Amino acid sequence: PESADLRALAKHLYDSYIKSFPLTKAKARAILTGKTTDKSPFVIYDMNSLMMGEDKIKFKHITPLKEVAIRIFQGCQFRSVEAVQEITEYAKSIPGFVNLDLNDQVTLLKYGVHEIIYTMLASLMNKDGVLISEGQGFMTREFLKSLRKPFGDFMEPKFEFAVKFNALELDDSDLAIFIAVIILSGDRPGLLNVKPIEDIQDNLLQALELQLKLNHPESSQLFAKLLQKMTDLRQIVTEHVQLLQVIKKTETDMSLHPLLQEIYKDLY
Amino acid sequence: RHKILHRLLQE
Ligand SMILES: *c1ccc([N+](=O)[O-])cc1C(=O)Nc1ccccc1OCc1cccc(CNC(=O)c2ccc(CN3CCN(C)CC3)cc2)c1
Repeated sequence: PESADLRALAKHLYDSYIKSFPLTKAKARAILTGKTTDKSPFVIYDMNSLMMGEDKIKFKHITPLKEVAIRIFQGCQFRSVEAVQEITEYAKSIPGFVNLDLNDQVTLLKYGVHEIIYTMLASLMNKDGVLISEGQGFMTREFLKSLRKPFGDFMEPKFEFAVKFNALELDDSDLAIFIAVIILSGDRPGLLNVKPIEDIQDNLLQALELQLKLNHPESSQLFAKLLQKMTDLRQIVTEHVQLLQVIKKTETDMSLHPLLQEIYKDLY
Repeated sequence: RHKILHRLLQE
């Protein structure tokens, strides 16, 4: 009945999610578990294995024009920039999003992308590390932790969030709707027209609720657990944003990409 | 301004 419209929304978002994000959670998991006919990712657990992995992961393709912790961070930065492009394209596919006031689209993306980046990282992560370079590399958690300050502390809170978030066991079809809900948050600072945002989000949440009922019938109040994580994640992103503004000012030899600057300026 | 974001959204 009304369920059917919600199911079609879910499916439309899935299809556009698949087009927008080349590396899905399914593909990432296939890789992390070895349930894949492709070669196993090169493991980077220290300085020397980074040097050894450079061909497999194409690490020199980051800087066609430095210190290690900086080089790793620039790699992370490179992908983040592309993540913002993917998130932005996906946002345009959300019914109603592009009819919003253009300053509101910007505001929604500006605050939303970091929250989504955390969920994207979770798909790429286990307890011990993160998939990099389109699944061709695996950088260990302890190697990232062992980097000098402030770089040593950058990735770890995302690892912490990921292990908890991954216990929910969402798939791509869930994630597609969850991500739509994050973007269309009517309580972002500086929004002009809260109402048409909340109207869309209301439909997305209903879609999310039904999706989780149907896709995870054995998981009682997964919806509730999911919304609580979404709130936790806002709080967490505040500290992520702080650390970058710190790094931008305190590290001279590292250039922060202009797009990333746009999204960190005047934020919390 | 958010010039790049604007560009990504409009195009
Ligand atoms: C990291 C640092 C800073 C920010 N920031 O907002 O200022 C963001 C991030 C970040 O979030 N990263 C991020 C977001 C979403 C998804 C992934 C992601 O990251 C992945 C990651 C995390 C930690 C370290 C790395 C190191 N990456 C690399 O070394 C790397 C090497 C090569 C490439 C691409 N290269 C090879 C493949 N070719 C096909 C293209 C050229 C990319 C990364 C990554």
